[PDB]
Order: sequence, then C-alpha cells, then structure tokens
Amino acid sequence: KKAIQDPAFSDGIRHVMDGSLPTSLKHIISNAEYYGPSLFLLATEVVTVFVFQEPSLLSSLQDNGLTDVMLHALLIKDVPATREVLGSLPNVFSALCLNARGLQSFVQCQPFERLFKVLLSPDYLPAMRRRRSSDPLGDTASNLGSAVDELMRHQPTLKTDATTAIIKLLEEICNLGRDPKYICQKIPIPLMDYILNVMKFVESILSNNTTDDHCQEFVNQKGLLPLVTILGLPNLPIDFPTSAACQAVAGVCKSILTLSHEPKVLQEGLLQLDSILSSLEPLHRPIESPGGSVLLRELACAGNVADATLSAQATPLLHALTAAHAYIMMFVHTCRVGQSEIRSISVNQWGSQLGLSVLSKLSQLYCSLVWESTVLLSLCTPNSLPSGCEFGQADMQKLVAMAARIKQIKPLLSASSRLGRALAELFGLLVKLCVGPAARSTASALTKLLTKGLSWQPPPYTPTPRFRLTFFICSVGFTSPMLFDERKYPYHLMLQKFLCSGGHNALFETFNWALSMGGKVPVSEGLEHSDLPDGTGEFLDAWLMLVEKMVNPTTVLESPHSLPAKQFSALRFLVVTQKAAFTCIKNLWNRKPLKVYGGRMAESMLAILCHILRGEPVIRERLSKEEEEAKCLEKFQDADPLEQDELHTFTDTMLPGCFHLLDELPDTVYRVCDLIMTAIKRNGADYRDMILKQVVNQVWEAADVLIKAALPLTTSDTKTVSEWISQMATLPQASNLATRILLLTLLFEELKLPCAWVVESSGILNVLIKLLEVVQPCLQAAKEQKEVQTPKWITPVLLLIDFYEKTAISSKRRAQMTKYLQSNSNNWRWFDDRSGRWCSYSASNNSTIDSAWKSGETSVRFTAGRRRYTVQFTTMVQVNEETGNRRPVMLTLLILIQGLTEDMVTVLIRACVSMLGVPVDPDTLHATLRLCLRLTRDHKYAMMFAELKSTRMILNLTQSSGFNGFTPLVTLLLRHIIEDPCTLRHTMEKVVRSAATSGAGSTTSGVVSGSLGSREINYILRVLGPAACRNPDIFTEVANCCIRIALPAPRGSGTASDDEFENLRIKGPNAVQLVKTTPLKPSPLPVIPDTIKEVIYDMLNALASKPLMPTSTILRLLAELVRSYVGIATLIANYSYTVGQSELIKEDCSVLAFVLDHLLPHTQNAEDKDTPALARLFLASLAAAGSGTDAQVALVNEVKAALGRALAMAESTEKHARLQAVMCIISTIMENNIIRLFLKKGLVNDLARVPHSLDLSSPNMANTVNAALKPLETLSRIVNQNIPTTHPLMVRLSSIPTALTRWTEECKVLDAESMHDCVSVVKVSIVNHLEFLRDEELEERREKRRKQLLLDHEALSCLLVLLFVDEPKLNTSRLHRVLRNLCYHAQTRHWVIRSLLSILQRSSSWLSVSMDAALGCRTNIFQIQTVHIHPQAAPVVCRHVLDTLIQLAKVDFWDLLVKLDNMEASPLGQLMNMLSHPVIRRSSLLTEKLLRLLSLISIGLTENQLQLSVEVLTSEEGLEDAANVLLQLSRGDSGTRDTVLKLLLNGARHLGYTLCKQIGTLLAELREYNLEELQLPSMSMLTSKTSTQKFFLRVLQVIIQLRDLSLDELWDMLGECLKELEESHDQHAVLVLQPAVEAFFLVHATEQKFLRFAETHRTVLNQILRQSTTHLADGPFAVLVDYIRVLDFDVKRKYFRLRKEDMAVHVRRDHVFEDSYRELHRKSPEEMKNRLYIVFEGEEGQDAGGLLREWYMIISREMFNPMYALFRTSPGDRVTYTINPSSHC
Amino acid sequence: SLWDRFS
Repeated sequence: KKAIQDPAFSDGIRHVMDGSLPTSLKHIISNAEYYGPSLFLLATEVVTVFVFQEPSLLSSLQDNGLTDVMLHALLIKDVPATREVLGSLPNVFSALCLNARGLQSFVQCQPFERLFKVLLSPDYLPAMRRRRSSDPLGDTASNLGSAVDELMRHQPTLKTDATTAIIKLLEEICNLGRDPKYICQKIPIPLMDYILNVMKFVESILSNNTTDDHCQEFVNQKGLLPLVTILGLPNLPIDFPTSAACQAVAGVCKSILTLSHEPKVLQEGLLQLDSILSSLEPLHRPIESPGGSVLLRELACAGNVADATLSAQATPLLHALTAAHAYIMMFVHTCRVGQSEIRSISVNQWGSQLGLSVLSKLSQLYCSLVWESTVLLSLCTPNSLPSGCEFGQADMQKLVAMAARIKQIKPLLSASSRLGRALAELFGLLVKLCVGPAARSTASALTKLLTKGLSWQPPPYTPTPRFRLTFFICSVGFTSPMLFDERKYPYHLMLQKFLCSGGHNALFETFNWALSMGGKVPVSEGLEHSDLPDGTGEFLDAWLMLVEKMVNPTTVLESPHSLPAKQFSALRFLVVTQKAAFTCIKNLWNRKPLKVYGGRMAESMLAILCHILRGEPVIRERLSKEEEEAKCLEKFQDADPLEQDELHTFTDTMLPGCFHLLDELPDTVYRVCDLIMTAIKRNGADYRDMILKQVVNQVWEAADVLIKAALPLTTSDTKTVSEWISQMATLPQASNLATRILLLTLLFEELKLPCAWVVESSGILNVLIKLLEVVQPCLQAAKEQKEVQTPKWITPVLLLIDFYEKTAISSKRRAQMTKYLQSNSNNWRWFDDRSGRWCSYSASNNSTIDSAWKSGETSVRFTAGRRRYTVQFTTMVQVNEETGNRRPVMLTLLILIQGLTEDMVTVLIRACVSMLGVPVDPDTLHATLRLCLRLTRDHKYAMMFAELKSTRMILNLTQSSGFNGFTPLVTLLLRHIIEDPCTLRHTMEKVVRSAATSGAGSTTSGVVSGSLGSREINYILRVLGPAACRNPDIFTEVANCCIRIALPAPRGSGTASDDEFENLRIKGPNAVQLVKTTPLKPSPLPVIPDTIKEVIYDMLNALASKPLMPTSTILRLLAELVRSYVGIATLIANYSYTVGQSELIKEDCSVLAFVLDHLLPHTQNAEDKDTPALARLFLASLAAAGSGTDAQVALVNEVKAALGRALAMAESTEKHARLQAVMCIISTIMENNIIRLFLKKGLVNDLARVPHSLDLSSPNMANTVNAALKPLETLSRIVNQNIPTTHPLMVRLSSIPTALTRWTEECKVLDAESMHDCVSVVKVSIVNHLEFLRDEELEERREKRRKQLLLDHEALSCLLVLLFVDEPKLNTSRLHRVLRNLCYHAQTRHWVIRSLLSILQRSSSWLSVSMDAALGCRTNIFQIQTVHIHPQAAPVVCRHVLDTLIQLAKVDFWDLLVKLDNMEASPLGQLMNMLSHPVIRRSSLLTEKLLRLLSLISIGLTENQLQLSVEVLTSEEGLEDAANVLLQLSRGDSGTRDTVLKLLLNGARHLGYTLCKQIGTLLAELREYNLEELQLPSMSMLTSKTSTQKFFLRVLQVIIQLRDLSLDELWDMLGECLKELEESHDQHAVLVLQPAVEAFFLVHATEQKFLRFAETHRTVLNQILRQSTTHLADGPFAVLVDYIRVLDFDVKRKYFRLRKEDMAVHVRRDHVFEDSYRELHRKSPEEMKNRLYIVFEGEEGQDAGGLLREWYMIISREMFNPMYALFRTSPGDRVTYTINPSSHC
Repeated sequence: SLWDRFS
C-alpha cells in the first residue's frame, strides 16, 4: 500500500497486478473469517489504492475478477463487523464503480439493500458503539453516511436507489416499532440504538454538502412519512422523547427543513400529531365521580400486569402521551431556527386550519396535564394534601404499602411533567416566532390558552382548593413568559390579544377568588383570615410578579416588540391594568404578611405601587397628548383613568403600612424608600418634610428608649449580665432602629440636602452619638462574658453619620464653589488632548449640561454632528456612544450643614476604638473603620485615634472579625495617622512633582507621556484632585511653591511688534498653559512625632482564630509606608528589639536582622505561607527608598552581618536556607548607590569567599553556591562592563501601591463625586497665582532682553576550588561567566589563566572533596602533604578547567589554597605541550576539548609534532579542530607552514608504510583463501574505525587543505590487492579499500596514473562513486567528466540528476497526439521546460501526475499505431520499433 | 422552570 502510494514505483507499478498478487488477494478477500478483519481491510485498501493510482488497470482487475470477488465479499457474503471495514466499504465501491462496467456490476446486485442492512443488525452494533466515550454518538454511522454521500456525489446514477433503500430502512424501523411482539431493550430489540444510528447516518447522507439534491430526492420519494412515523411508534419506551434517538430524528427533520425550505416536514408531523391528539381525548374527560387521575384509572385498571407501562395496550394514553412528547420535541427543535424564511414557513404551517386544530388540542392537553400532574402529585404525597377523602383512593386500592403506589405513580407523573415542560417550551417559542397574518391567529389561539388556564375551574368534587391554586400558579407561571420577553419587555401582539380575548379580567378574577376563597369571605378580609388556603401565598407571589411586569410603563411603553402604526394602545392597557391592580393592592396594602411568600409578595406589591405612582404622571401626560378585536379594544379604550385624587390620599395614608412592613419584613425597606421617593417626587417638599420628620421621630423615640435601656444597673433588679447585654440587642426598639435608620439613610442618599437639614435641625445626631457612647460599656461587658452579640442597629447609625458628614463636606465645598461661580452661562469646556485646548460646547449643549448638572443628574445626553455624546459627572467624562472614546471635561470658574462638631467627633472616635476593641462584627467593623477613615482625615483626630492604642487592637483582630476591604482600609487609616502636616506636605510635594514631570496616562484617553495633553495645568490639577481633597490648604501651599506655568520661547526679537503678539498669545483667553516644575528646594526631613513612632513600633513588634493581620500583611503594609514616607524607613532601620520582647527574640537585635534571619528564609513548616516574598518586598522597598544613608547603609550593613552570621553557623539545612535567602535579597536589591556600598563594604569579597565557610561535600552546597554566584555574576558584570464603594447593608517594587493611587482610592470611598468641586476651588486659587507669576517672569524676561581589583587572589582561589569539586547541580555556566567578568581585568585575567594552566599541569580539613572516581574507592581530589591531585580525579578537574578555559578563550594559587585549608598567545605553547601528558592523551573527551581551545585561540617543532601526532594516531570534532589549529598556525608563520607540512608528510609516509604492511597481508590471505563471503581476519584491521586507512585519509585531507610523499610501493600493493579482490566472488569485499582508493585519488589527480588505475579498476571506482553521495563534479573525481566509459550507467544517472512555471496543455482525449502537436509543436523549448499539466477537454479532474503519465502512455502507444506510419516493427523481432520507411505517406 | 414542582 505504501509503495503504490509512493513515487519511484509510479513508473512500473502497472506490473504489480499482472503478477500473482491478485490471486492471493482474491484469497484473503474470499476468506475474511480465516484471515482477520484487519487483513481483509488491508487487502481491500490495497486494491482500492491501486485502482486510484491507475484506474485504467481497473479493467485488468475486472478481467481477472478481483473486483467481482470484492463485491461478493463485501455485499453478498457478510461484511466483517468492525468500524474500519464499514468505514471503508463506500470507498471500495467508489473504486469498483470507476470503470462504468464496474458501476453496472455494482448496481446490478442491489448493493444498498445489503450495505444498509448493517444498521439494523445487532451483530454490527458493537462496531457502531462510540469509541472511547468521547467521540459523538453515532460517529460511525455518520462516517458511513458521509462516505455513502461521497459515493453518490461521484456516481449520481446511484442516488435514486440509495434513497430508495434509505426509506426502506425507515419503513423497517416502523415495522419493528409497530407490531407487539418486539419490545425495546434499554422479545428484546435494540430499537433505540438502531434508530440513533440510522438517523445519524441519514443526517450525514441528506445534509453534508448542503446540495439539497438528496433532501429533495428523499422528500419526493415519500420518505418523510416513514421518517416522522418513527416518533409515534407504540413499542418505543416512555423515556424515548428525551433520549438521543428522538433528538436525532428531530435533527434530521430540521436538516430537511433548513436545506429544502419545505413545509412538508411540519405538515406531516402535524398530521400525525393531529392523529395522536385525537387518540387521547379521554385524558380531557374527567371521572365525573369521586375520582383521581385518568392516567391512574387506566393504569390501575390494567389488570395485574407486572409492568403495564411497558405495553401499548396496557397503557394506551401513556404511550400516546409519550408519542405526543416525541412529536413536540421536534417542533421545538424546528422552531429554534433563525432563518427568517424557515421561521416564516414555520409560522405559516402553525397558523393553518390544521395548525390551529393541533394548537387547540395542545391547549386542552396542557390544561389536562396540569390537572393530572397536580392530582398524581397529591396522591403520591403521603396522605397530607387531601382532606381524608377517597378522592383517588378507590383506584389506588386497585393499583396496590405506600412506597409501591408512589413508585408506580411516579413514572406516570414523570411522563406528564416532562410532556408539559416540552409543550410549554413549544408554546413559548411559538410566541417568539409569531412576534419576531397567520401569526395573528397563532397568537389568538395562544391567548385563548392563557384565558382557558386562568379561567379553568376544576370538577366540583375537588377535595381541596389547593388543586386550583397549584393550577393557577402554573397558569400564572405560564402566561408570564408568553406575554413578556426576557428583560421583561412585553409583546404587544400578545398583550393586545390577552386584553381583547380575555385573561385580564380572568387574571384579576383569579386574584379575587384566591383571596375570597370562592366568595366565602370578602377580598378585604381574605388575606388576614386564619383559614386562608395553604398555597395562596405562592399564587399571590406569582400573580404579583406577573402584574409587576404588566404595570411597568418603562417596559410596556418602551418595548422593542411594539406593533407597527396603522389598533392596540399600550396606554389604555396600562390605564386598565393599573386601575385593576391598585384595588387588589389596597386589599393587601396593610394586612399582616403570610408565613412564607410574604416578603416576595411585599416587594412585588411595593414595586407595583412604585410603577403606578411614577406612571400616572407619564400616563396622564401621554393620555392628554392623544370585528371582535375592534369592538373589545374600543370598549377598553373608554377606560376611566385611575383617579388622581385616590393616589393622593393613598400617598397620604401609606406610611403606617410602610412602617408595618418595616416592622414585619425588614428586607423590604429598600423598596419602601423607593416608594417614598416616588411619593415625594409626586408631592411637594411640604410632604418630604412630613415624611422625614416622622421617620426621625420614630428614630428619636426608639433611640431615647434604648438610651434609657442602658442606664447602669446599680440596684441589680435584673441580672445585669446576660439580660442587659442582650437587651440592648433584642429590645423591640433595637429591631426598629435597624430599619428606621436604614430608611433614613437611603432617603438621605437620595434627598441629600433636605434630609441633611432635617437630621441637623432635629438634633437626632446628638441622640445617636449619645446612644453610641452608652452602648460601649455594654459591648465591653459582653466581651468580658466572652459572649459578644452585636446590636445590629449600630451599623445603620454609623452609616447615617458617615453620609451626614460626607454631605456636609460636599455642601461646604459646593457652597464656596457657588460663591465663585456666576449662575448664568457657566461655561463647560471639553479637553482636546491633541491640541491641548479646552474647547467650548455649543450654547445648547452647554445649557443642557449645566442644567442637568445643577439638577444633580449623574449623566447627561446630547448630540453633536449627529454623534451621540454623554457626560458622566461621577467621572466628568464625555463618552462617544458609537466609539466609546472618553474625553475629559471641566466647568470654567471665574442650607449650610454645620457638620459634626468637635465634641461629636471626639465621642465618635472613642466609640469607634471601643468597638474595635471588642470585635463587634465584620460589617460593623467595616462601618466603624469607614467612619474613622472619614474623621481621621483631620490629623488631630488621627492622633486621637492613635493615642487610644487602636493599632494594637487592629493587629489583634482575628479572621472571624474580618471583611473584604479590611486591609486596604486599615492601610488608609494608618496612612492618615502617619501623614502629619509636615510629612503630608513633603509627600504632596513628591506627588505634585512626579505628576507634573511624568505625562501620566488616564482612563480619559490622555496619551501616555504626551507633551500637549499630559502637561496642561488644568488637567494635572484634575489628576492631583485626590491630593487636593486629602488636604486643600497644604495642596495650595505646595502647588504654589512647586509649580510654574511654562514660558514659550521668544517667537521673534523686537518689542514693538513681536512682543505685542507674544502677549496676545501667551496671555490669551484660549491658550495652552503647560507646566514646568521649580528647581528642587533643599527640603529637610520632617521629624516624626512620638505617637507616630508608637504606631510604627507596634507593627514592627507585630512582626515578632488565626490573626487577621499576619506577618505577611504587616510586611506589605510596612513596605508601602516606607515607599511613600522616608521617615518611616529611617525609623525602622534604626529601630531594634529588646531582650525577652517576644519568643523569637534572644538578644537585642535589629528589625532588619530579624527579617533577614527569622522571617525571610523558607522553612518547611508554615506559620504564614508567603512571609518570605513579602519580606523580600519590604527589604527592596527599604533599599529603593533613597533616605540618603539612613536606610541604605543600615540595610547593607545588616545584610553583610547576616551573611557572616549564616556562614559561621553550624552546618545545617537552616544555614543553607538563610544563605540562599540572603543571596536572593542581594540580587533583588541590586536589580546604584546600593552597589557602590556593596563595593565599599566588600560584599563581593564575602560572596566569593562563601565557599571557604561551607562544606564542599554537603548535598546542599551546589544550590547555595549557585545562589551566591548569581549576585557575584551581576555585580562583577556591573563593575567591569476590596475597598467596597458602598457598605453591603446600604447597597440593595512596582507592586507596592503609590501614594497618589492610595489617595485616589481614599477619595473615591470618602467623597466619590465631590472631588471635582474641590479640584475647582483649588484650581481657581492656584491659577490666580501662577498666571501672576507667569506674567511677572515674562516681564522679567522682556526686561532682560531690552537691557541686552574587584577580587583578591584568595577569593579567586575559592572560586577555582568550586571549579574543582564534582557537583552536577552546580551551575558551571554561571561560574564561567563570573570568571570571565572578573577576567576583564588584566591582572585578574593573568592570575586566573595562569592558575588554571598550573592546575592542568599538576593534574597530569576543608579540602576534603572526596570523589567517587572508581568502583571500590572514593578518591580525595587533593593530596596535601606540595599539593597533588589524585590521578583518579585528574580527568574531571581537567574537564572542568578545560571548559573554563574555553569560555575565557571565547572572550601561588596552591600556597593560598593551603593557607585556606589550614584554617592568550603565550600560554598557547603550554596548552599544546599538554597534549603529550597521559591523562589528556588517553581521553577522547579531554583531547577534543583541548583541541577546541587551541582552535579558538589560534584565531615549536615538538609542539607542532605533538599536534600532528594527534591526527596521525588520535573524534570527527577532534579531527576538525586539529585541522583548524594546524591551518591557522600555518597561516601564522611561513617557517611553521614548512615545518608542519614536512611533519605531516612524514606522518603520511609512515602511515602508508604501515598500511602497505597490512594490504600485503590482505593480498596474501586472499591468495590463500582463493587458491584452495570474505571474512579474512586480515580485513579486520582495515574495517576498524581507527584503521590506518582512516588516519592516512585524514592526514592527506589536511595536507591538501594546506597545499593551498613517496608511496609507489603502497600504490602498487593497493592495485594488486584490488584486482585480487575483484577477482573474488564477493563485490562489497572491495569496500575495505574505499578510503585508501580515495587517498589515491586525493594524491594523484591533483586539482595519468589515476586514469589507468580507474580503467583497470573501473567497476571498483564505480562502486566507490555509486556508494558516495559526493557530487561527481565538485569532488576530486570531476576530472573523469571527459573519460566517460569509466562509469556505470546508474552512476552517470546520479551525476546527471530558467524559472520554471506550471503550464496548461489543452488536448482532446481522442486527438491527444495531434492536439498536442498543434498546441506544442510551435511552443519554444523553454516553454516546454515549464511543468506541463494536461487538461482533457470536458473530462473530469484527475491527478495531474497521473493525467500526464496517461498522456505519455497514450502518445507512446499512438507512436506505434500504423495509421501515423511513424514507426514499424522489425520484421525479425516484431516487438521492437524503428523508423517506418513508409512515413512518406 | 414552572414544572419543577412536580419533579
């Protein structure tokens, strides 16, 4: 098979099938049971591949009947049942048909009737089973189908018969599904496996190329009936419709629909569905007696059959249900189609007379199945739901103690439930298709279903009302998806038909019925009645959730799914809906809530009220602006609008109910705020005030009663321990506050200033602060009980206070902003970063933006150039709605809330720290820390917060008392404590300078490192806004002192004219005020206050149920602190611990020394996991912080001392860990003054001398040495070269963060949108100063114009000792780089190189480097008695030293070494002399490395002779290296050229003489072998890889390579021996002289004896060349180009073997000879040399190589057709051909 | 998802 598919047989493969081969393939194919199936497949595949390489010779395969045996073995005889054979049969038939005669024979024998029988046979099911449980279901059926599809696509005549056989398979499935005698297994028959495989097959066949020719043929041959009938098959199982087989049938039908656009698939399904729905009408008819389910009266009455549900006669209605389910799982699949045309034909089919007959019967089926499912479910319930009645018991007594009945009922109910689910999916998707003429009737029938479900009433015998309520819930559950889309927008067609047809009056009648219980109780009393049915809350939850969607004007009016204009009004629909809903809500407004489903009821009821209260404005405005279908719509058009006087009185009286809901169901409070807000936005401030004052009076009394609840318990009447502590948390007042405060806070957040002024004027803040002060003792006690239980009302209060002072801040900032703005035509301007201009908006845009900003809207929309822009005043960004480009904006500048007074702040801070002491709760800690963060932004209060020892509490906090934002927030608080006026000033200077100097990027598309946009003062102040908010006064002082507006160069000299326009330009209203920094003023370091040092020290001590601030967190925080503030770095570096301050402390030691020693090293037992990395971060921060010498010098000194300590440590894993960690710190810190210090401190020396103070034999030595080399390498080179925005209750290294980012986050949290107001006040203040200074500097400028040895020997020795030791894990490469970087220094280079050479020579207790050199003995590398290397170790020391020397080349020691243990071109001579020394001369490896070194360096008599001896007696690499060395040296000198050539010639002569002393033995032994194959032992010493032949050839090659020797006796011997060898039988016997023969040609035939030898050895030189791939005309044998008789044919063929294009040749199959003559005979030779591809007119495509070969074959035949008279057969031979002497005709 | 009550 491979050869047939391979060239080099394509010429000649025709003669495979005229051999015996087909007679043996015929037997393998004929005996697929004796030979394996794999072998059968292989044989068929071979024939197939031959038939595709040479289809002509398919006729020969037909002549000998191999194809006729294949047909019989693949069709008539049983196919061997395996995946590959089935997968291959159609490709075989694609071959056997290829001759047209084969096609006839193939179609003669009914091939597809046999081939497709495979799919209905259990013998082949194991072949069909998915392989690996990974490939698709039916993968083998799909593959077979695709193969058959290809076969038909090539041979279209078969299409008609294939689909004829396909329909027969479907028909056969139907028969095996129709008769009773078979039973589907999971007589048993695998009907679902057959169905699945057939459907996957027919899917591939029908829909592969999407040609639609197969779909059309199949549909026109009536195959869709047999297809769609498979769904309805009686004996298919109950679980069929959900199964893969059903999906496969649906997939086939969908494929037909999509690929044919044919309605016929749905029509027939509907016909059969209509047939099935008509069968199960007994499901619609109830018992008409005390009775339960019809399914359970058909089951129970099925005699005593063990499994009735498995028989279609035992359970006709259940099997019919499953048939319906199968049909309905196909219409779902065909509706899930996005082609508007397929969708349109789906709608058309559904809206037909048959479509609507089916849809009516499906609607009645739906209501029957909801009834039956709720009955069977209630019967399966364990005698709880029914009222002790024989409702369905009479049939359960036939069915049958409880488990068995429930376990028979359960299958039935799973059939009903799943059918219903599928049918609801169909109706829902049909609504989508209907919406997006016949659609209108489909929607009519679906809304008639909705009406039927809502107005359905059960039989009077129903035992309990819960059967109707559970029906109603499902009905209400079903109308909501069908009236409203996902995203809650309605379909106006469906609302139209739901209104006109009915279902709105029935929806609200179902509400009235559910509350009144059928009229037993009025609706206004129903909800509160004790005997309300159990399921009336679930119904009312679903009803309210539906009506919430129905009432919302923002979706009912704005729905994308509106009808077109030409009639429905959504306005009158909302009028009638809001009017109907309001009364029902009245009937539920204030009554107490239900046990379950009472908070969802309340929340949807409040949402309905909100929508109504918002809508009656909009609805009234639009109302003012303003056969059956028309009549009903007109009736509902005359709809009374909901009275405006009724919503008024409602909003008046609603608050008692709102507060009842807040007492019963706190979680509703978020919707009550919104309800109150809409009533407020309906009514005036006179109503806002009444609301807020009433809420505040509720808070007031609840707070004053809790203040009276916590008076200290002097008299002991109550327990005073458990009761008082839990009374604060559990009194009703303390449940009220938790919602009255939260409501007041939400109201405050919306109504910012009215509610601020009311909270101020009520004094409620005083009372709340007093209550906070009073609670603290109770909390502390509880902590002393170890039973803290936090009063939940604490978090609302702190949040209220938070938003009160946020609000006061902003108003003051806004007030002084208003004081600096004209209220008329405030100019908004948008920033052009590219030009740097604040360009104005149009007047209409400016007025719109201003008006909507003044309203306080978060965003404003406007259009410019038809582009849509929106501004976001949270961010002050204009977004282009098309592109999303965000651009900055500004406002161009030209009820006073006192806020929390000093006493309040002091008390609040004390209460906060008390709450931090007792870990009150996560959310309460979050609120109190947020409040502290807002308060402590004044340093006075940060000092207060830090003097009460709160950082200790914060460090003590456990993970039980932690929250997402804890560590950010704590970091910000600590920064607020650290930022004293002076440290804040210096840090603000740093931030301002950094931001002005660096063109920072932003989320406003401000180009990074821009020079226009990134540098404007008006933008930089916007970036620095967080800094202005941090402290505006200090920020003014800093910006006035550190900023100056730039002066642009003098445009033109001359005062009269140029300066007039330079004042016009620089000072113009529209200008580009770029910024320059002032030169740095020599700021002194701010002295750190002592309390800030009792804050920093407590964290440093915290370095020394899990803790919430572990060491890792503290280290990160400290790193940030050090990065931002340099005082912190100096303090930490100076700091030191004290004896017995912590368990880990042994004596007075620095913080840094501890971090390096105790925390930094990796240790296998965790305390905190990532402490090492963060400690590394901390130390890197401390180093990077310049801090002059205070931090850097201390750090370097401590690192050094730490290295020393780790060294002197006793040998242990702990020492190694410490050392490695310290080296990593050094590397990190290094990666420039720190490097200056490392040099000054001698850290390079210590690192190098690390070896000395380590064990060389330790296992962990290589890792620590690698670690110490890493900074040595770097240093030698360098020398010698979270925060949640809103509290959860309210709502519904460069890794180190910079100071500006922290301030930004703080600003966001504390004051999200009020930052800009400050940026503006500060901007005005600053600019009124910087422009003055710009004009003064400009005047000054005009006036001035008008007036006009790294390492010492010892350390290097230790490095060489590392070079000596044998450690695989040791990074030799790193050591080599270190040594090279050290050897850039000349003195160091000299010492190193010389020492290495001395080590080499000598090669040929700390120093106890034992090496496992030998099997029995471990040898010490150093024998010290004057230091010797044990000769067993020498080859290793040599190897390492040679590597090092090669690296240096690419770019005393002993006495020092014992002093330790007791505690290019000049040395080329020595290296060459080392070739003589035995350890090197033995080893191939060492010799090669030495030769490599010599070659690299190369870029006297004895030394050159040593080199020549190497090649003479020994490594292809070594050979090349020796050649290079000799060549380069020869180029070095002429006298050395001569001496080397002489020595090489002498070596060659000696080698030849020894060779001749070998060939003489060979010849003699060949004489003695013959004179009485060749394995003469004399041949062995020529076969040898190291034979003198090899050496001789190598030497000769080098001699020639130098040319730009008397050996006639050897030549004669070689000749004689070759002749004797050739005389012998064996041919390859010559090859043992190939190298010597090569040598002869190398010597002779200089760039003749050679020719004579080659002739007398012709077949030998041919064996040479034939074996050689050396190209004849580039090697030495080129000379014989001209004497050609001396080569073999195939040698000359190998030697033998214009841009060329591809080129077409158009010829006719019947004229090829003459068509080619016409096309080509005038073509040029170079056009012929193009690659020809042949096209035969109208013939199919074929292999161009095969088509050319065929063309050549036909031509080579026609040459010898007598009709052309070109060639005639020799009258003697009669098979040859010569020129026809009769071609003159 | 409204028929989950039976299942």
